[PDB]
Amino acid sequence: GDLADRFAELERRYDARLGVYVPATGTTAAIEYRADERFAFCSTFKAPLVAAVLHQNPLTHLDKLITYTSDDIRSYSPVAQQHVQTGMTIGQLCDAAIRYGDGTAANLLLADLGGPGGGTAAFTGYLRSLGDTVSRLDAEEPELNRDPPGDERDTTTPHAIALVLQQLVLGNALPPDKRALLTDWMARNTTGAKRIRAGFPADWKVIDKTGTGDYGRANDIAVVWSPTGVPYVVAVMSDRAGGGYDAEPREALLAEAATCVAGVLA
Repeated sequence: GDLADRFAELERRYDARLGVYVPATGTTAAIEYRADERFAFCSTFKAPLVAAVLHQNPLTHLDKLITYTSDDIRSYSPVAQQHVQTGMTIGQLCDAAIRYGDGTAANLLLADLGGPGGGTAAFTGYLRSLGDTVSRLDAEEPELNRDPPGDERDTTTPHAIALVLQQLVLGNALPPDKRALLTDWMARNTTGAKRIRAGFPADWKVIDKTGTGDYGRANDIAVVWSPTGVPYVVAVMSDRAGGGYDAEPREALLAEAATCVAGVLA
């Protein structure tokens, strides 16, 4: 009752909708708040996207050169903008997608996974293969960040995306080598310093992938480890849709939600 009341007060104070999921462990109950409501992925999908591309190919595929054109840049792409003439390798694209949320990098990874027409379906199908039957990606960048409130397109749920990230980082969806690549890129992003990371004490390890979008959308998905190595998965999702498409996202809402979780888990 206490935690639900705390999350409700966060919603009132930030004029926001908040979703939280933390899976159960052997000694802890699941934490859930709007955990089965749909929220836009925004860039959070880039973490399982990189997993999908790692999964389907040998490590040498990281060195495959991808060519692309200025026409492919229709989203914030601070890395891919600099390399149009030369192309980028798959590994470089993964790094860019995770560490900067480069949009074009994600689009090219989608096309590596499923071809130019089939990538969003292929990505969704990777989630299906991990037993996520809820989430859906229907558009690529930048449109996936812009669907109207209430539209199911390009959404996941805190519950669904937490269980996916759990399998990728704590489970064996990936072999150890590939899993370590994903976790290393996530451990090296910092877009997420002011989100879940800011709610956990410094002696807890945190790896994360953020997402930000229209309608004040701000998300973060993370795996955390206690100072003695005990892991938890934390998905926090939010929007401020009442302010319209240009509503300001509130990173501090996510930090506060994470602080609430950390207090329960400590």
